[PDB]
Amino acid sequence: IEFYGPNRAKWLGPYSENATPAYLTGEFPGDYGWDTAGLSADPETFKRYRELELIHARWAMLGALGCITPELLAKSGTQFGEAVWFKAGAQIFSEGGLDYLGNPSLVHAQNIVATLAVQVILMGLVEGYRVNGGPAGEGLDPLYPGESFDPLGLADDPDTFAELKVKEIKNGRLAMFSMFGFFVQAIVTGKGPIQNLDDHLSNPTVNNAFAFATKFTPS
Amino acid sequence: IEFYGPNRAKWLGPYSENATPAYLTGEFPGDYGWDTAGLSADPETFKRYRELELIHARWAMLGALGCITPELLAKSGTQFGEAVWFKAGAQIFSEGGLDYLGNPSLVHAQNIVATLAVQVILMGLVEGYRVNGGPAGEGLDPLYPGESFDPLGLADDPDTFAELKVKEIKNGRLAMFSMFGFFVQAIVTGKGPIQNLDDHLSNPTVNNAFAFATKFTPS
Amino acid sequence: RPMWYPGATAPAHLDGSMLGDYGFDPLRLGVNKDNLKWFREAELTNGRWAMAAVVGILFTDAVGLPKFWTAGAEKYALDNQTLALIEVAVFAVLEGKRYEIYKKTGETGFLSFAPFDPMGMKSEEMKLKELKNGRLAMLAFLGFCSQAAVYGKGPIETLQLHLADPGHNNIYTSSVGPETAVTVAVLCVLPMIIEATKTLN
Ligand code: CHL
Ligand code: CHL
Ligand code: CLA
Ligand code: CLA
Ligand code: CLA
Ligand SMILES: CC1=C[C@H](O)CC(C)(C)[C@H]1/C=C/C(C)=C/C=C/C(C)=C/C=C/C=C(C)/C=C/C=C(C)/C=C/C1=C(C)C[C@H](O)CC1(C)C
Ligand SMILES: CC1=C[C@H](O)CC(C)(C)[C@H]1/C=C/C(C)=C/C=C/C(C)=C/C=C/C=C(C)/C=C/C=C(C)/C=C/C1=C(C)C[C@H](O)CC1(C)C
Repeated sequence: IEFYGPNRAKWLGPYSENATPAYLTGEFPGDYGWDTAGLSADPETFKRYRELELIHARWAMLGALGCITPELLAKSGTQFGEAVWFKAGAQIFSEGGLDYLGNPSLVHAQNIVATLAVQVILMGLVEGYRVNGGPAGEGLDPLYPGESFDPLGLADDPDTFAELKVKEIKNGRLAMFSMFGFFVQAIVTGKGPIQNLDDHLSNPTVNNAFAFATKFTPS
Repeated sequence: IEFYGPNRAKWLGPYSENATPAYLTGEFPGDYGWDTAGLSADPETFKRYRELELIHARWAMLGALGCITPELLAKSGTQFGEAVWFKAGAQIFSEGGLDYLGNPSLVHAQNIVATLAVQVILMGLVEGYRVNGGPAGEGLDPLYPGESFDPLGLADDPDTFAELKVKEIKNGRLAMFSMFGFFVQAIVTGKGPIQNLDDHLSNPTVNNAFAFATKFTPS
Repeated sequence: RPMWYPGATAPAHLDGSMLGDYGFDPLRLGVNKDNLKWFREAELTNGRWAMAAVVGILFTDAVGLPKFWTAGAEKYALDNQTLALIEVAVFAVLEGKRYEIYKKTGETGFLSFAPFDPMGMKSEEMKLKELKNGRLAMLAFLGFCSQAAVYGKGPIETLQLHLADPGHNNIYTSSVGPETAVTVAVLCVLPMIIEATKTLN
């Protein structure tokens, strides 16, 4: 319970090998000391990896919640068409464009190239202004700004803020691994991941994974 | 209109972020300052990238004109067999070898391994003599020699020559991107790129790209 | 300091220090300096939502869409039960900062991060201009709720029913009409009594 220090929860815990690599000893969230290949020995490259892992973690957490929500919402009390995240990307082609919430009173996007061009413009703008700063105060911190992106004001107390950092990083790692699981389920069985959830909860051991183990057999 | 200077046409124009990376400030053609990842920070590696990009650009421009010409010539008034660049490589196997121009009075290459061995010999010779120099004067410049490869003498006036450098680099970038387009059209639809041109000019919006968007669907 | 009836007094705590201070407080509500601190933003926010409601109430009755007193009655929207629970969480979150930013700074702003001015626009003597617009708008909203009342037509439809027409169909020739005449006659003679309170001191 001492991540910021030598007594962090190390990568093997009780098999910790307390001779840890000396280029990271606490002082940054998520430092769990698991460097078996050591591709981040250089400090500036290590900083790049911290920034890159933060970006990946936030994007993957957003994607993971985007993979949990719509299927459950269309399963409970709404209808989307194909709420499963496969053909949600092809809902613009089918009959009447991409109607949001499955309702012909919302977005109703007909042409995907317009979404395409506007998406490129907006994403270039926000990513450029993410790197070099810009609106809502010029960006002085590349990792965590501290400017008007926290309109609630939770970043006053430092140790709770650091705990929030560590929670953010751990959540991001879990999100990345889970989205990898989503992608592998997309490849192998190619069905709904929450359909997978319901089917495994209905079938705990009879259809586990290895009925779907003789599919990609070469011959 | 000031590529050789601080007032070059930067990668975003009036979204230029005039705080450009300091390891390139004009003085070389094609310097558009678009370094988002920064894989060419080292100067000798940057020189390698200039040389490599020049080689890629000239090779890709040669390939792009080689992808535009023969189909048009066989569509206008000549016949080649398969003028589309897919089976032009297999025209030596079909019935009577690779007859140039679609004429049994020209190259008529029967055995492809002879082309293979002579091509390796010639290409090793020309690439080795490209690196280290040799015939027609020893190579003193790896980027642009200035020796007897310009038999017309257009490299007298310096600023027009630099403009020619910039045109060459821009044409090469366009050629590389366009040849990437050719390869992707070879993958997805697998038909003639100029057949694609004619079909899209006949069908501007009914068969655009996304009829060919449900082909590589996993299941 | 132009008072609410031409030659008037000033109640002994409505001097000219407030913004829209036309010296009107006959029932002595804000006698504190602690509720003035609060009734000011009650005034500004109650008015501010109404200023944002008048635009919608006019456009929905200019363009088409079914009349506002039956707007949510029929609804092609989604899941009447739970979108109100959506309308609870974001709001309570937002209220935390509205009341918090009310507490920590002096009586002016509200948004989550700062006194909200992304522009360099007027933060000047013209806050009386928008509270003036607001106290106009609140009176404008009650009229529309009294048009969903007695006549049952919308704003612009009764605007056509009278406002190209003479004074033959107005308040006093309508259902709730004999009471308004009495209230007009009573309110008009009222400053004539308030002057008699303070003539005899
Ligand atoms: C449109 C212009 C645009 C520009 C100029 C940038 C620019 C940048 N982005 Mg951004 N982005 C842009 C659009 C978008 N980005 C993102 C999402 C991200 C993320 C998630 C991240 C960035 C990052 C970065 C930075 C460097 C990334 C890089 O080297 O790419 C090179 C990469 C590729 C060309 C593709 C790599 C694919 C990857 C290997 C996936 C492999 C998949 C897995 C193996 C599993 C696959 C399936 C499963 C089932 C096995 C750079 C500043 C990174 C960063 O800021 O790090 C500090 C970062 O982490 N961007 C999205 C969402 C789709 C965009 C949509 O338009
Ligand atoms: C036969 C002996 C031979 C020798 C010794 C050389 C030697 C050399 N060549 Mg040369 N070449 C030779 C034959 C040929 N070359 C070329 C074409 C080129 C080019 C275009 C370039 C060189 C370059 C170079 C130099 C370093 C390239 C390297 O590291 O390769 C390592 C690379 C590979 C083993 C293959 C890389 C493939 C690449 C990743 C393609 C990826 C494709 C795309 C992702 C898209 C694909 C499909 C689309 C639809 C998506 C090196 C001096 C480069 C240079 O001089 O830079 C300064 C350079 O730019 N050569 C051709 C034409 C086919 C040859 C035919 O015989
Ligand atoms: C691309 C995503 C990515 C990146 C850049 C990083 C980056 C980092 N991680 Mg990390 N991590 C990730 C995803 C990622 N992580 C995921 C998904 C998990 C959960 C499984 C973890 C779990 C983890 C732990 C437990 C620890 C780190 C640590 C580190 C740091 C040092 C290691 C290093 O140099 O990594 C460089 C990484 C790369 C160059 C990425 C290469 C990716 C290629 C495609 C190979 C991946 C193939 C993969 C092994 C096959 C199975 C995939 C499946 C497991 C998902 C560095 C900041 C250590 C640290 O000190 O934290 C700060 C540490 O103790 N990570
Ligand atoms: C392999 C081909 C290649 C190579 C080596 C370069 C090399 C260079 N380019 Mg360049 N460029 C290319 C192709 C290439 N270019 C193409 C096709 C385009 C048009 C899209 C451009 C457009 C471009 C601009 C606008 C600018 C540069 C710049 C630069 C310089 C600094 C960037 C750098 O370090 O690149 C290193 C590059 C590599 C290590 C190549 C990695 C390739 C792998 C496979 C990843 C590619 C995946 C790709 C993103 C996926 C989509 C492909 C599709 C877009 C074709 C450097 C000399 C900057 C400069 O200052 O010019 C001198 C600059 O401003 N380039
Ligand atoms: C309901 C919102 C509201 C609120 C909270 C306030 C608050 C305030 N106004 Mg105010 N005002 C409003 C609406 C409001 N106003 C409207 C709509 C008008 C135009 C008609 C005015 C016109 C006005 C003037 C001209 C003056 C004020 C002043 C004041 C301040 C001191 C007087 C006081 O103690 O009031 C406290 C009042 C309340 C707490 C409101 C209680 C609500 C009662 C209990 C119910 C009212 C219902 C009503 C009688 C029935 C509907 C009426 C309809 C039929 C016409 C105080 C900050 C004075 C001031 O200092 O200048 C700014 C002043 O001179 N106001
Ligand atoms: C550390 C280390 C160390 C040692 O030494 C070595 C090694 C081992 C190599 C290393 C490792 C590495 C790794 C593992 C990595 C991984 C990563 C990942 C997983 C990522 C993800 C990542 C992921 C991500 C970002 C994601 C993202 C996502 C997204 C956006 C999504 C989107 C979406 C949505 C919303 C929904 C819809 O409907 C669709 C989609 C489209 C789907
Ligand atoms: C810059 C940067 C920056 C940031 O930072 C990062 C990143 C983004 C990564 C980067 C990018 C990169 C890139 C994009 C690259 C690309 C390239 C290319 C496209 C190449 C091509 C390239 C291409 C090329 C050479 C080509 C060549 C070609 C050829 C020879 C051809 C041949 C031929 C012909 C004649 C005809 C016949 O019948 C057949 C064939 C066989 C077909």
